[PDB]
Amino acid sequence: EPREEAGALGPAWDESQLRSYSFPTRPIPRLSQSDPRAEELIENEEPVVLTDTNLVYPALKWDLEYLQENIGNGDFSVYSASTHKFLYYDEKKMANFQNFKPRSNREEMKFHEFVEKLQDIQQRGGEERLYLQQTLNDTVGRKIVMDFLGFNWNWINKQQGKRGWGQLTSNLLLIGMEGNVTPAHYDEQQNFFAQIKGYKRCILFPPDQFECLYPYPVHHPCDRQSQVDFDNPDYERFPNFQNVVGYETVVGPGDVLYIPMYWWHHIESLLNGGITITVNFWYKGAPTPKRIEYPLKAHQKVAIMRNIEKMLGEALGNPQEVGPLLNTMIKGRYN
Amino acid sequence: EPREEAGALGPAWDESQLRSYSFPTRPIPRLSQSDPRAEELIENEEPVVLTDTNLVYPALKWDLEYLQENIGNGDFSVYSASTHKFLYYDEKKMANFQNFKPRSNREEMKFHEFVEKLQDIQQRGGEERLYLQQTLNDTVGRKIVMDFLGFNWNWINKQQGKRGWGQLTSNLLLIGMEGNVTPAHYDEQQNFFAQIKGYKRCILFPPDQFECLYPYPVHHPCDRQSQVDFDNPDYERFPNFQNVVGYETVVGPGDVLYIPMYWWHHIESLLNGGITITVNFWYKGAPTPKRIEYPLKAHQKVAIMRNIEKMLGEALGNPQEVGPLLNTMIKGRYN
Amino acid sequence: SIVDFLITAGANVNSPD
Amino acid sequence: SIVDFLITAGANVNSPD
Ligand SMILES: O=C(O)CNC(=O)C(=O)O
Ligand SMILES: O=C(O)CNC(=O)C(=O)O
Ligand SMILES: [Zn+2]
Ligand SMILES: [Zn+2]
Repeated sequence: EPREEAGALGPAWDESQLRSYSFPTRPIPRLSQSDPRAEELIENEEPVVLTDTNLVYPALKWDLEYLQENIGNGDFSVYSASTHKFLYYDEKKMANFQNFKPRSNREEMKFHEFVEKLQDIQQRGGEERLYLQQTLNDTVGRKIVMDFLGFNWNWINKQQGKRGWGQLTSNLLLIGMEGNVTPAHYDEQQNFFAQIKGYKRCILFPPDQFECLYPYPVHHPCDRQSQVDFDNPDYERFPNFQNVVGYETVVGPGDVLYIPMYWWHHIESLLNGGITITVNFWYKGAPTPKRIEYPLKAHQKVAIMRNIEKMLGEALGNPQEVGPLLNTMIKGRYN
Repeated sequence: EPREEAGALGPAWDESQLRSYSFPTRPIPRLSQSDPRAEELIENEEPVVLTDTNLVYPALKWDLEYLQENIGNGDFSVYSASTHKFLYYDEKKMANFQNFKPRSNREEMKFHEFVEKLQDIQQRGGEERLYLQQTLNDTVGRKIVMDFLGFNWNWINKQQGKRGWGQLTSNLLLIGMEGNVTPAHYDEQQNFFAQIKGYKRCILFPPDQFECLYPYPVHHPCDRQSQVDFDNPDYERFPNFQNVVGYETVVGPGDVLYIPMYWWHHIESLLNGGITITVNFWYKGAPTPKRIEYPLKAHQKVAIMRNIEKMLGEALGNPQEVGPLLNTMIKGRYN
Repeated sequence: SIVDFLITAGANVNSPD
Repeated sequence: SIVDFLITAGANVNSPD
């Protein structure tokens, strides 16, 4: 259920701010970072919400005014859409699918321009939606540098070390409008997802649900995203979406969600909850083990399938020949 | 049409000795080895019957009496069946499919034992069928050595050299009963198929008909054989068998059929034509080219599909997991 | 070492970078 | 050289050997 805020502020959010979907879910555990069970979940690459890491404690004071005053004069990537769904797409792959027309568009702008566009949308009551999604880099102003340095590196560096992960590759700053949705997808890195402002409902699905979630082809710009429209699922094309079962939580300021590598996740900013702010922490996964144990884990089979698709696209010299060859291999032979 | 034998012997065979099938065919060209068109067909890896190679001229005098007197005291592999279909199967793969029960069985015996079993079947009017299929080796007696040495090595060595083929790997001696059928399959070597006694109807299908002919999985004992029962084709499982088109010929004594690598072939000993004798000449194909041209040839796509199946069987640690992974890759994604 | 080759992980994520 | 790897031909035939 919704957590009750300290100082008798009442529930932070209520069930009416969540979107309605076709599948059941069960809760992700919420634990203290000092809890042995939390350590066990991370070690076993299962999701857990940690409530008291202080991972981004200096950033809890961030709002638009503070950020605009201090985040510098760099360019920020801002996506715009006329739908609540901000489906990720890879611009380098759009040459493979000249028919793909994205529903959101990216515009580079300064942070004050982003705040002003937000304001102009609000005052005008327009329906346009904005989602800022920008890697934190060395153009940020001095106060953001000091905040960043004050993150809990002691705790997260120990996690990286304990799990055998590779390097931190980036920190993504995410600033969304109430009701924004990032559709279900999986990432090939480990993720500590640090909520700063507002509330996000996070629905995760394990790597073993691949067959229920129908990712796009690897060569498609929406590689790693589910083809299924969660708001209107097409059960004739995606019949096993009727078997999907999620793991759900709502994170608020101060919470950190461990999103394990390969785990599907659907993320939404609560309806009528105001803007949301998140900083994630992406780490490369640990090296492949010396001794492979059989049978393989689900995420290892996912990796195999990605590599088969990549190899065939390269070998056939044309991504579009991958599907026809796979169908020929299987029809009347394996199905 | 049937060739007319020299000395006014009439047609060697008639259309009534051919089995009836569901697909159309067109004829394989019959040419002289001196014909530039024959050289062009071989170079382009298309089938051709050569009528005057003298490839196995010393063996044209072979019959059972001669062979039994001279072929030595080695063991010969003899397959037995209660059906006319001698479907090839790989005994080393039978551990992958404990449910596979072959319809023919192999027995090792001396050549005179094979002749005597033939005779006992004849006199008794039984329905058992025998097919001898034995690699020629150094146990053969002296007269067979002299015959073998008198094959036209000058001509076939020049072919090997001109085509860039690798080594001769073996010569298979095939002795069948009238009406025996080897079901459709392809071989991964180049083949000069030298007819010695009796007549065989040879139906070939190009490598581009893979999708009409439904080979077994690579790990199955009948790897490289069509799953389709040509006598009773199951069009619900194998719908593209309704699109198959063959290239047909009947070879008799003195003829050589070039069966190019990867080409499907169905081979039958004519009904009521007596026993048949063939010696084939298997050569490894030429190395893979330095510069791959795109798009790939059909046989190159066949090679890719075999290697994908082999890799997945090895990577998943279990052949039986190959089909499920391929289906998961494709369903709702590529089909 | 075909298995090691095939289970090699990528590192793609939903990042603009 | 993934293409060269994948188009590598085998040499299996319908032989007892
Ligand atoms: O927060 C969002 O809307 C999307 N975030 C992610 O998918 C992520 O951090 O990996
Ligand atoms: O002659 C037969 O019945 C079978 N022969 C072959 O398939 C071959 O030579 O490759
Ligand atoms: Zn993500
Ligand atoms: Zn053959």
